[PDB]
Amino acid sequence: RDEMSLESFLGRSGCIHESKLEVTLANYNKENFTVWAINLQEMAQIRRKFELFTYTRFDSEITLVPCISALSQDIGHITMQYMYVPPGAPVPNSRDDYAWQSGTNASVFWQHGQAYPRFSLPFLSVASAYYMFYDGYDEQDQNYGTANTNNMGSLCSRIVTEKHIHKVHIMTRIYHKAKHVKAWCPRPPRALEYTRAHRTNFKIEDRSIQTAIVTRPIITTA
Amino acid sequence: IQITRGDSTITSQDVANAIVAYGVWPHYLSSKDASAIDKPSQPDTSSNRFYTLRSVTWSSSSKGWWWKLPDALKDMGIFGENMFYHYLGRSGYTIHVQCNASKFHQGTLIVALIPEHQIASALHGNVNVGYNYTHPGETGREVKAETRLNPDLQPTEEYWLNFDGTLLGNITIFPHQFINLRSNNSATIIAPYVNAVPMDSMRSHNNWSLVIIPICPLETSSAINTIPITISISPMCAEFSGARAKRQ
Amino acid sequence: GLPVFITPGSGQFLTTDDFQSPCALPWYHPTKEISIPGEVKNLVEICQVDSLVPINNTDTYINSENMYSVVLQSSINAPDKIFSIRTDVASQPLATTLIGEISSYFTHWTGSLRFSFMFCGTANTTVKLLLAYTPPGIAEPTTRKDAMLGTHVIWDVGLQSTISMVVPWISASHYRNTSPGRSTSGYITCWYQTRLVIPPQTPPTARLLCFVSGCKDFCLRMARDTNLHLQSGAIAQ
Amino acid sequence: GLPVFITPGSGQFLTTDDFQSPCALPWYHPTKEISIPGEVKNLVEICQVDSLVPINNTDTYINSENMYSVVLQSSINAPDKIFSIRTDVASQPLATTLIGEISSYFTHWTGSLRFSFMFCGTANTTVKLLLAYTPPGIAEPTTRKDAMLGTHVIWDVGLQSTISMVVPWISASHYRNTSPGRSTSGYITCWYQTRLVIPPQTPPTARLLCFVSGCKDFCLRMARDTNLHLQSGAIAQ
Amino acid sequence: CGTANTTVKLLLAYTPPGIAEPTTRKDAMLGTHVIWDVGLQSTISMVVPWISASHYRNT
Repeated sequence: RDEMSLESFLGRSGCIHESKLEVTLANYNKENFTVWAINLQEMAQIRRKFELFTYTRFDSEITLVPCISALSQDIGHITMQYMYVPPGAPVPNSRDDYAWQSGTNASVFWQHGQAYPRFSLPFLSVASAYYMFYDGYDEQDQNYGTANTNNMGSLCSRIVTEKHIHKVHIMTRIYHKAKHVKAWCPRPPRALEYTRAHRTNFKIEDRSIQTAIVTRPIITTA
Repeated sequence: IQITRGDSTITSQDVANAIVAYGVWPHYLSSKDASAIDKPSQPDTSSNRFYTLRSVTWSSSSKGWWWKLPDALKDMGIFGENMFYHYLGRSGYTIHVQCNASKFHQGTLIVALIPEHQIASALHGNVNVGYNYTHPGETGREVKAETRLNPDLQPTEEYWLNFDGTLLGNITIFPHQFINLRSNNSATIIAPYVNAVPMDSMRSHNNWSLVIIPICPLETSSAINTIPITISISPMCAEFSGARAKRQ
Repeated sequence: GLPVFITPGSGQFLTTDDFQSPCALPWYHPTKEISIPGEVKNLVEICQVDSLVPINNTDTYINSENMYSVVLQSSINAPDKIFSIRTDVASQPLATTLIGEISSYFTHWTGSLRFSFMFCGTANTTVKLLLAYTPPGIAEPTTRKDAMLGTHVIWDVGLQSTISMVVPWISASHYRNTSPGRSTSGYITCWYQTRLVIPPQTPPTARLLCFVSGCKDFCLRMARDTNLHLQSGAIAQ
Repeated sequence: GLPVFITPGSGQFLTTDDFQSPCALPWYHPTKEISIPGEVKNLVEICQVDSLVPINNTDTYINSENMYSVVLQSSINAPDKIFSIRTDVASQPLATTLIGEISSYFTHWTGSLRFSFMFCGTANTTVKLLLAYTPPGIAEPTTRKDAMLGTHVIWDVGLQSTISMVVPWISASHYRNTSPGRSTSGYITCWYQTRLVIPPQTPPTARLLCFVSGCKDFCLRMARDTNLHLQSGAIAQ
Repeated sequence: CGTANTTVKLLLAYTPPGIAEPTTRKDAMLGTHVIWDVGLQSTISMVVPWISASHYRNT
């Protein structure tokens, strides 16, 4: 039954986020940096798996797979800077924001031809577990469902080089892996398509409710 | 037999063939798990008694009902006041569901206690459930066909989807008990506090959610063709913190 | 310093690897853990929980609680055979149950399943139902007689509203493929040994429920992606 | 030589890593260390030092030592409520104090705070001040009565110019976010139980000071950049 | 005095001296009371305690 352990079921790594960055000539800063609030609910397959429990706790392993594509004019050598901003810390909003050189944040530099970047994160919440579901409300009595203690921080990325920029595309697949997993209070599996993040909503406009249950003509014939 | 707890006492509880949610018995917050180091003490048997809600009517067309805890007891004497005059609180419960019927009635109920039962909104689009509707109080929430207000605030009515996108019939993964009229006529669940933190704002977060779905429709040849479902809830090891002045 | 030789595979990122990695927040001391009731440690725990089988999966009852029950008649002219279902964990209707759902997340399974039935009738309603199992290889029974000639149970409802029967593991190989088979699957058939008998002033019909869970010997291997959930939507935040 | 396998992450520069590195001045023997008084080893040491709270942070006294004191009246017509302040370490006015400043350098905090008061009056000036704490959740008191109905202290100034009261840690989670909350924050309110009583030929008013420090149980976690200091200048050398 | 198949749940409540008798089922159950389930037990007793300022009270 070893392969049926939580560690085996949830501990597998998957692509939780695709991050694309394109060199833009107009302004140096522009919106060249990319910021993403870490969330494992974006991928349905991954979501349904975790939503099999009410509360989960685990450490993380982030692996980054950079994919550079040069349309033309070389620009082969470019240095990438991936940064992790902890929960509550201010996120960058310009390619040259101070956040990029702050020491409270964690950054990893990657130049093509280098091994894929990788680092670990400990259990981040202020609570003892992450909420897969939340029958509660905000302090303002709004945005019910989402939990503030569940914040996991942000993954940021900026092109560090300066002018060698010749309009090149950067694809960064982000792989996450739950380590030392623990779960509480199993729930029935999700039976319908997801429609919103942080909401169990299932009703879709102008479409009938469709389950996994396949109907048969007569119950006397299997 | 009868379980007399406090100044309240409910007859017909009988033997102890009840279910103990997740196998854990309601307990007082241990100092090791406590949030603010430890509190000198929290012993108060005052809120530990039976609050019996009004009996709901089970008819041949009833699709379901659900209450949320602690919400349902927000207006029940001591417990209600306690949770209103304190910032934080935690509590377990002893839900007791029983209905009066005869050997000439047939039907079956699924009585489940769901942790973090996050409801899904009725409409499509970027809508969400509004505070007022997930906090119906002791009145509970009945599955109705009639149209209601702030529709985009209303929760779903799809009971067979557990009100949250899962399949009824898998709802058995939660602590529950079936009530097969021809066998038993009551169920009992003793649930401990469940959350990712020691205590919480009882006002904003409903830990448990009591659901009751008629899996097998009620049928009978009696004059009145409906029977009553009586619900008695009793707080277990209730604890509170951050007390504020009352009657002000 | 120390002579080393690099092995084929170095620097590669194998998505199923298992190596250490530097902590990005080395100084941060994570929130202590507290005692939350209901810790799950193995999926087998979920598979041993009886869940209702949508036995009546027809178009008429498809999206209602009626798909979970079968209606038993008291009239002398109701066909002998009541309902039938294949025993492969991943086949319909079993598929959408707890054990079926977890099974769809793997490729190989093995073990025995436990079917339980509940009579949703009146306290004075009695009947004798014949529950029969048919091993893989042969086509499901077509008459009450054929059914009772094989392994079965004459369940007398009056006085006992519940009964369970265990479907054994019959296979060539140790584990079998998680995908449903017809010739390699068993059958569970339910028959009227007698019709519903009732006193006066009593509902002429009564419902029947069906549950299923795996046994101690139930086990899964080689995880894959469930096919019971297909996400082709926005998932807009 | 020795077969090795390179792991994902090699050669990367993680700004929070912790590895050895060659010494650039291997032969240099650094100056010996001498005994300098006042070694600090933990920031908690700084947090346990009482510092004045700029209790009177209005536009009138904003950049003067008057922002650190409150003036008590002896006249019968001064409003019952004297001053009020939230108890969250990072909220104004506490923010700019010692413990507030160090707290702004982290994201999570926990523990009890210790408020101390000093009566800057005359040796013959006496008065009874009501110091009350209000737990998070409820709006700060509005009348002397409401205030004394909760936890409080009737501090009689004559004969004891100082007094301290400890605000306990009341929170859902173990540590709370370092950012100020209103509904999740407590209140410290000061009221006149009696006005200032004085003999003849004596200043009709007297000042009041307010201090704050953390207790033994005070603690911080997950360092971030203080927001109490924003550098948008040259810093020309 | 019902039939052997007749069942019901009656709420028997006591109200101490000083306050006016309850007016709603809820108020009644918020005080001392008993949810007596008739089916299976045709009898039940409850004891009204002695609550008085003086030892004996006027008849």
